[PDB]
Amino acid sequence: ESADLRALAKHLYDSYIKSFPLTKAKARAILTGKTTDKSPFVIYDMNSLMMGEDKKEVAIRIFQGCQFRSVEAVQEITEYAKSIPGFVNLDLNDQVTLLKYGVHEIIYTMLASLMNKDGVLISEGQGFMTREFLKSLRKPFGDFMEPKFEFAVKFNALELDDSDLAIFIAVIILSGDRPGLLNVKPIEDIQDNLLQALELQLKLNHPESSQLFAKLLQKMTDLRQIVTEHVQLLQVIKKTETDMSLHPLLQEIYKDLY
Amino acid sequence: ESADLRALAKHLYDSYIKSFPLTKAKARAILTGKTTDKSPFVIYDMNSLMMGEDKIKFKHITPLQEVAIRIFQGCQFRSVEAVQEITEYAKSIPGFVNLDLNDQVTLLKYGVHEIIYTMLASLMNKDGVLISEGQGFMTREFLKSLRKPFGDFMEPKFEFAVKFNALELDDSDLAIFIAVIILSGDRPGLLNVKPIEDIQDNLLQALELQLKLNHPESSQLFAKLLQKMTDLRQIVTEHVQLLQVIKKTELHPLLQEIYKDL
Ligand SMILES: O=S(=O)(Nc1ccc(Sc2nc3cc(Cl)ccc3s2)c(Cl)c1)c1ccc(C(F)(F)F)cc1Cl
Ligand SMILES: O=S(=O)(Nc1ccc(Sc2nc3cc(Cl)ccc3s2)c(Cl)c1)c1ccc(C(F)(F)F)cc1Cl
Ligand SMILES: O=S(=O)(Nc1ccc(Sc2nc3cc(Cl)ccc3s2)c(Cl)c1)c1ccc(C(F)(F)F)cc1Cl
Repeated sequence: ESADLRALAKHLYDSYIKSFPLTKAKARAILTGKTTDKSPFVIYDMNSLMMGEDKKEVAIRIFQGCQFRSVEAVQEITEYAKSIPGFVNLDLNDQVTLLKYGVHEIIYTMLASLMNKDGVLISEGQGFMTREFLKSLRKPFGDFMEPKFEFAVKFNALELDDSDLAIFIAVIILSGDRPGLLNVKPIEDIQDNLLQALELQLKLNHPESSQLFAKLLQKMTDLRQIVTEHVQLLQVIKKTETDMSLHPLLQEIYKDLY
Repeated sequence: ESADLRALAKHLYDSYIKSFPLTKAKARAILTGKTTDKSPFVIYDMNSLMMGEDKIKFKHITPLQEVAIRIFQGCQFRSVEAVQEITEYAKSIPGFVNLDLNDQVTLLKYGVHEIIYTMLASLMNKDGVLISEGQGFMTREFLKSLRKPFGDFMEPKFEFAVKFNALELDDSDLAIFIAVIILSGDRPGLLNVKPIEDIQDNLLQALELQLKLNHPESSQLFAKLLQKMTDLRQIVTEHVQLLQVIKKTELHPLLQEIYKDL
């Protein structure tokens, strides 16, 4: 059945490339040292932030940035989702349910690709905001990304590439344990096919990294935690920033995440 | 090597049997009614609680002196007994005692909760849980009928158990699974993660070979099981959220010293 699980991985890797413009391979090239052609502008203080304003207050504008991009992220993830075999064939309501709870877990997973212990790529790689600058922002804004860094650091630790992430992302989506799913069996039969394909994929692409499959699935707790904490932070600004205004798409996702 | 993995499983199984008298197989015999042994006193409401208190041994796990509070205390006591059993089982996991003394303390401090509810699932069915070595059976509704916040404590655990038992795992599977949980190299404060994750790998291969041979008809049981580790961490986190609600809205100092964790 290998031929089937390998062909499946092959298909997901393909859709993943067609759905996500900024892959890990590209982010790493910019973060390592291809440079010259891909060299990023860095923001580490209010000074450079201003000089880099060519690519409300500061914290609010940076936040406004994230939301717009997440919205964009949701769009891509939705597109990738309809490519996972069996997904569009499931009950419409559950498709929506899988997306509402899968989106943030996937966003921070892929966001790890653009991070390193020191910062994160922004504006499609055009820029790079240091971890410290972000942390100096007035709270609760300065407390938004730190947990993501902690996660990204431990997660990138696995040294996964895009083809692995392709399947892993698929697995996060087809989670039968989401709140409200009407039909759980059908969703789980798909995941069993994905988890299977992931394990094989991880054993073939990383023949030296022992129990990578088991180590990867264990990162789910970190994702869930980061997501919950995020949802909390959103509440604070929801009360302290009554003129914030959230995108409707994000408003629907945050509906019951608290 | 396959012979080593098969050996480690048997070893952990024998060790598990020694550390835990009330096995899952035996627990299921009592539940399904398929046993010649005395049926457990059922606690379905207050009246029966005060009733079967004698044979239920609720006087031995409770101070000299209301219900909700008293059942909660019973839980703590059984939990502490569990910790010791888990702690002795740890010693039997190859390499465990050879680790830094601090990491052992750490692995156990953060591991016991996950393992308690995992094992507790072996004494539960959709309607309730076996108690006191099987001499009792407290129903799910009675616990849920308890006043707030106490009635919110066990419900989450039932939802988990019902899904967990669907995996139809046996004591031989559970043994390796438990060990896997204890040897988690991602616990806060570990000083030397290398040897710890090295042991988990061994336990993970042993667990996977064990699942494949004992559950051939079950695809990805291994993966599915690993996912349950996520459900457990969730259950422990919520648990703490409820506990804090207690410490805030609540005694004997010396007694609290025994139950200063669980
Ligand atoms: O909780 S956040 O970490 N969310 C958040 C949301 C979207 C993006 S952008 C972003 N870019 C990509 C690119 C790819 Cl290829 C995949 C996923 C993403 S997510 C970023 Cl960098 C952060 C966050 C950090 C800092 C702030 C602020 F600076 F405003 F305080 C707000 C948020 Cl929401
Ligand atoms: O994709 S983003 O590059 N969008 C984004 C959105 C607004 C501003 S701030 C900004 N403020 C001004 C003010 C003037 Cl008068 C002119 C130009 C600009 S650009 C910045 Cl620096 C970035 C981005 C940056 C940083 C993060 C995060 F902080 F989360 F890491 C996320 C994103 Cl999406
Ligand atoms: O998080 S818990 O699910 N852990 C937990 C820990 C040990 C046992 S065993 C247990 N054995 C006995 C025996 C007697 Cl005679 C009386 C009460 C109990 S509770 C059980 Cl059933 C649950 C829990 C459930 C319910 C309550 C309370 F009823 F107080 F609300 C508290 C906890 Cl901690």
